[PDB]
Amino acid sequence: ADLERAARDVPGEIFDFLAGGSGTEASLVANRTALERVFVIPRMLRDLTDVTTEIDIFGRRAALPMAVAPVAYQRLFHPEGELAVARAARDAGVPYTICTLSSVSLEEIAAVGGRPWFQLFWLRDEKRSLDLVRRAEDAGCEAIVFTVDVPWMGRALPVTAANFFAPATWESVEAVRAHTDLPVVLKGILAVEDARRAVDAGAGGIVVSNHGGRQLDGAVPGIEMLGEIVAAVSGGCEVLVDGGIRSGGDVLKATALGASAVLVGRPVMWALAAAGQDGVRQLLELLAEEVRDAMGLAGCESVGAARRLNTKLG
Amino acid sequence: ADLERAARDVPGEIFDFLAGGSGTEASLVANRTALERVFVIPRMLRDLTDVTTEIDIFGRRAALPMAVAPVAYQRLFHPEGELAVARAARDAGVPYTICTLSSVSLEEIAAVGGRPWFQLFWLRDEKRSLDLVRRAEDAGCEAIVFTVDVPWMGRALPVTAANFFAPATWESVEAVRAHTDLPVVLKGILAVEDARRAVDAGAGGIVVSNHGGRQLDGAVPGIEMLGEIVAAVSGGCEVLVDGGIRSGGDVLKATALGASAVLVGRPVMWALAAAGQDGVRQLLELLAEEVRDAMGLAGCESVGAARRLNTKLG
Amino acid sequence: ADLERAARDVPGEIFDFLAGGSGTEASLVANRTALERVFVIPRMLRDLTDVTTEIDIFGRRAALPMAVAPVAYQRLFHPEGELAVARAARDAGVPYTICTLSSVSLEEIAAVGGRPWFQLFWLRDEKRSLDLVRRAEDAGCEAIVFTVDVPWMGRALPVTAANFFAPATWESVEAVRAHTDLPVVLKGILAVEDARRAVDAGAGGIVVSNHGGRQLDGAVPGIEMLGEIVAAVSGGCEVLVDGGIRSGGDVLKATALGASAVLVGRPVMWALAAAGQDGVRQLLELLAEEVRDAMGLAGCESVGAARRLNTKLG
Amino acid sequence: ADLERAARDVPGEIFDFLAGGSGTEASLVANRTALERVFVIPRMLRDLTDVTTEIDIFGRRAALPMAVAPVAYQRLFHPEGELAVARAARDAGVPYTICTLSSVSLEEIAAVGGRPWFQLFWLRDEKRSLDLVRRAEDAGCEAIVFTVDVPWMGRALPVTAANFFAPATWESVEAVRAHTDLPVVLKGILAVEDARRAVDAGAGGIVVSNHGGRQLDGAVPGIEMLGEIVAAVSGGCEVLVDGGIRSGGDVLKATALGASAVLVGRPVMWALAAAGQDGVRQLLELLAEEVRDAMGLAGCESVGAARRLNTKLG
Ligand SMILES: Cc1cc2c(cc1C)N(C[C@H](O)[C@H](O)[C@H](O)COP(=O)(O)O)C1=NC(=O)NC(=O)[C@]1(O)N2
Ligand SMILES: Cc1cc2c(cc1C)N(C[C@H](O)[C@H](O)[C@H](O)COP(=O)(O)O)C1=NC(=O)NC(=O)[C@]1(O)N2
Ligand SMILES: Cc1cc2c(cc1C)N(C[C@H](O)[C@H](O)[C@H](O)COP(=O)(O)O)C1=NC(=O)NC(=O)[C@]1(O)N2
Ligand SMILES: Cc1cc2c(cc1C)N(C[C@H](O)[C@H](O)[C@H](O)COP(=O)(O)O)C1=NC(=O)NC(=O)[C@]1(O)N2
Repeated sequence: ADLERAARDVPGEIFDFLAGGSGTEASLVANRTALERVFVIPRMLRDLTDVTTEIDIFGRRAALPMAVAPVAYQRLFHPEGELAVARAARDAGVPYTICTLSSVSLEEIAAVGGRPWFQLFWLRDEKRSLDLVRRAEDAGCEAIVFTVDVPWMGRALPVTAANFFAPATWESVEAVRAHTDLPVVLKGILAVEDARRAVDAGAGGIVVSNHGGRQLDGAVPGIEMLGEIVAAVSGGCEVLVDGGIRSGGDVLKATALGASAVLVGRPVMWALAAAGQDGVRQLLELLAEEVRDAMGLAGCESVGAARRLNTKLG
Repeated sequence: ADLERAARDVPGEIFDFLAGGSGTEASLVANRTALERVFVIPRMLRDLTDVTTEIDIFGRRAALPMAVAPVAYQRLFHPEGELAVARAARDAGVPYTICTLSSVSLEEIAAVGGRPWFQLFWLRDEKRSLDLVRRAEDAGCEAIVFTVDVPWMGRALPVTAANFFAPATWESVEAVRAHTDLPVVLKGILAVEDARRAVDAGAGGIVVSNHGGRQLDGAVPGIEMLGEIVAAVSGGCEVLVDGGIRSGGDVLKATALGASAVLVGRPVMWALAAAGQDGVRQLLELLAEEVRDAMGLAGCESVGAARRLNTKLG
Repeated sequence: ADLERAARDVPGEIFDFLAGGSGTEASLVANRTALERVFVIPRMLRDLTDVTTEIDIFGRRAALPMAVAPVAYQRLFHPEGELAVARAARDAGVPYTICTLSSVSLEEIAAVGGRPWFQLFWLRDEKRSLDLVRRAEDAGCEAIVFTVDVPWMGRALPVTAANFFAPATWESVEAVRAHTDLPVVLKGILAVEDARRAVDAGAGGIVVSNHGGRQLDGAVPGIEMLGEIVAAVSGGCEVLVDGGIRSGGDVLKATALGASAVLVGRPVMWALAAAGQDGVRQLLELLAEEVRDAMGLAGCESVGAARRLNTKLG
Repeated sequence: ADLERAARDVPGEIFDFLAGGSGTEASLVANRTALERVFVIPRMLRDLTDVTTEIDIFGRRAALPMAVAPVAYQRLFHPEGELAVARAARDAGVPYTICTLSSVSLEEIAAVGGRPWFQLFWLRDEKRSLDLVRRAEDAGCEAIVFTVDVPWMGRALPVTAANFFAPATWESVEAVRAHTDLPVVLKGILAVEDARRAVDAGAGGIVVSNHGGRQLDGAVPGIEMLGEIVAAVSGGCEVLVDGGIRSGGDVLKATALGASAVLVGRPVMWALAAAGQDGVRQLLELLAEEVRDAMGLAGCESVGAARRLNTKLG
């Protein structure tokens, strides 16, 4: 919140790179308006002796129903870059998604420890992409976050792409899935039948996402498709969502709509630009407290109870 | 209306304590927007020889379908504090809810006479809470208003808590109910099944309320849940509502949606900060006239007829 | 449109008397917002050899699906007062509603000729009211417009009430109906069952109206209830509507929703305050042209065809 | 976008002639608001080896699902006028609609080559209108775009009407259809049954259009009727739409709602006023790129796939 004010002050067009959406930015604003019209129906008088925000996802415990979204070139925002964010994420018990275009090599990020995920962009040489998957799995990464909604970038630098493009198809997905034992997570699913097909294709999860409004301008917000997608998947895979998550109440709204967890992107970068690793740990601490507070006020002792909350659209 | 202008002038951060909501204050604004989109379908040409705003509630007559909402530390707004409000409420024939955190002891408020209700916050020692219930019942209070939507405060001083916390559960509710012959009223019910369970638990009433938008930010407004809750309860208990009631037309809207009565909080404090007891009696007089006018223009000779009015959402 | 700018310039609080609504004026604004969200589905390629805006209503032809709404004390706006408006209305072929509180006697207005209607306010002496009905019928008035939505005025002067109050009930309606052979028209009907009962009570018409937002604040706009009321009445009586009619497209919208005709109030007064009788005739000429244009663009050769147009809400 | 800024700078009331709508311009704004509330549900992971924006329409290939809308007197915006626009349209592979009120004769426009369509206004002498149809067909025009929504203009100059009015009926449509072998396209269809009748009358296409909000003020936007009309026609004719198409995402939205193609009017004139033929070719190049980008991000290799995209209203 006030964090973005600090990120704006400290350069200036790097900000617009971080904050911007594609085209008219109609999908960027719509992510927020979609969240703002969701209302939670809280439950009262339930035992809260042991409110816990922990979830199990991909066989591993997380402190919050949240992971750091893949954002490229994190040294654009702070000299420590991805190493700072990955350290704070590890300390907070939340997974950190290593970006294919990270300004620090993925093996260095994975060495920080914690719960590193690796976001894969499909390269036009198939075996370069599959090599990236092997490096991630060798480095102890716990999941392959296959970004599918970027056949090309939706309509500067510096400093480096320390890990070193084509449209990804369902064949690319099967190639990754055959090449790894890690859960494959498809990021950028918006159509209900794409979610069903993702389960059929063997994905361990999907991220319901319009890329923070950065790919197709006019794409439906992920939060607007979340409940339909959760019903269609019927527990067949983890369903994450991102786009405009700015508070613990937003996390609660997402989980009440059925999400397993959320990704948080831009705010984590604001906390990185302002106060580096300590600033990220600060944001994660604030988010952890807000999630815990929102869940208790809503009568939910666990994230699973929060998923059973009803909502109303306003 | 103009009263809040007088309350703002007379200190300054005490105002923000009285007016504010939690988080983004989305539920605070939504209480008002929910009321503003309700439209009443008035009835014409009915006999109005004896329009009466009186209701029976908890075996006792009230002059209006309204009671003063529990607001803590009323000496923050005027030296007479709760004694002034309780006196004006008594003179107006409307019940007054004594707050657990009242800046004047509950026995003194009850001595003013009238129709005192007592709002209970659950204390972590059960028998301290049950003692508070006994003191209220011994003091002639007519109802226990069990505030349920505060397991803890949703995200200064002075002057005193003259009557001297843990999450309240359904077990706490049964303990109160077993300890008193007074009707137990659960304040902060928003879920339809919580309303049904409240009747099953033996409550004499519920207040459909998101705490004036002060607990869970993003909680659905009570007025948005009122009609569903009234149908589900099917006369099993009294159903009150609060949040943003600012006029007699708002009272009419609430009763047309099925409420037995409304609570009024912040406006009564504005009338207390500006002109003390006389100012509260002024507000209650104005509200009484507006309710009577709204009911007549709507073709309702009684509050019960007003409950049978249809509405349309705009 | 620009006419109201001229009315504002020429005194000043008389303006607010003419333009204002009751309470928060939520029903005044809602009359306009309701009209603005109605969209007409025009028909194409129909023969328009003889587009006519004429209707038959109460056995008499009118040049437009429109009559001048009853507005009291028309000398507040111009020295000629009601005589000016009645003359222009006569020349335009539209009925003129004589108000019970007219600043010129009803017999003088009726002498102007044309199609005078008489709006009745119920007086607390029944036989005074029935005398007013007899005077109107003796004076050649063609309809009794019984204003029902004023049991009392919803929450100055000079100059006179040249024709010289209690709540009107269904008994008052039957007394009028038994006392006259003129069609009785109930003005201020908003509830579907009040419309049905109006037909059962022998009314020749109803005006679906929230009194221009001047009676119950928060009353549903008449245009929002019009289509439901038209279906329920099933041709049993004429169904008029008023409130916010500001153009020929608005007249078309009203007729497409099923109205037999509209009443126009405030704009006719603006035309009276600015340029007197010639100004009213100007407004009626402009409205007549806009209605004719709107009907042709919508593919309607007659008002009856316009009533069969479909609409969509936006 | 920025093009309109250049068109505004370069005279001034000619701008208002180009940009304006009829009446309150409620239908002009509604064309845009209707498009802005449509959201596309993109598909992921489909093969995009050969994304093509080409369509077949009236037996001829077009480079884009788009044609230049008929706009009169194009020398009002640039000395080259229609010849400039027709040349750029030809070079871009998009059809160009010759206007009946063109400031350059239709035979000269058709000589530019490409895919000229001819927009017919019905003249009150039938055989003058049918002569215009014969001239267009003799000149190599590929379709008669019969403008039906102008029985008269909905509520200056210079320079000329180089080709040299009555309401057009279904009889006029049959006269044209009997007089030409070219496909007849009815422009200005908004009612579902008018679309069905258009197919029954032998039309080869319709343009779902409220004339850019320039005819009936308060007419429903064409985009709001598009999906219903497409279902009712059931492939019986081509269904085009116009009004507020300002980007490739808008083209995608229109095709996802079922349109065969869009017409683009005002933006093409802005590109003509600013930089003449080169400016139009620039706009068509930008639109071609945006359409291609939007289609790929939406997972559509062809316009036909784009027509099978689902949408959600926001
Ligand atoms: C600057 C930047 C860079 C990237 C992304 C977003 C921003 C703002 N994103 C989107 C991010 O992963 C979340 O989807 C979004 O930030 C959630 O919305 P939020 O910021 O409101 O919390 C990326 N996603 C990928 O998959 N791959 C990438 O390279 C990536 O393009 N780089
Ligand atoms: C300053 C203050 C203090 C309290 C409350 C509200 C305000 C503004 N409230 C909410 C109040 O009871 C109504 O729910 C609300 O005011 C209706 O909305 P309104 O102000 O638009 O009429 C309380 N409720 C409890 O149960 N216990 C309390 O200690 C209490 O927290 N103190
Ligand atoms: C100043 C004034 C006076 C009256 C009314 C309205 C205004 C503004 N009206 C309302 C009017 O008849 C139309 O219902 C309304 O003007 C339509 O809305 P509009 O102005 O947007 O066209 C009356 N109605 C009655 O029945 N008896 C009356 O004495 C009356 O109170 N005097
Ligand atoms: C200045 C002008 C002139 C015409 C039209 C529109 C404008 C703005 N139009 C409307 C145009 O064909 C599209 O329907 C509209 O421009 C789409 O909306 P858009 O501008 O947002 O893309 C015409 N249509 C006809 O059929 N015959 C004509 O003589 C025509 O009246 N001349």
